[PDB]
Amino acid sequence: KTCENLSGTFKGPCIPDGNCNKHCRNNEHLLSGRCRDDFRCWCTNRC
Repeated sequence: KTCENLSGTFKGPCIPDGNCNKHCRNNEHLLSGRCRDDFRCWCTNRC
């Protein structure tokens, strides 16, 4: 896969709404696009 980190508690947050995939995928259009803060999702893209 490509550069992926979990957005949330560990290694950088994002958004507390829980809509992870739609976030990284809609605005940034990543590969896994799993963006949250209060919640934890892995966004994947090429760094």
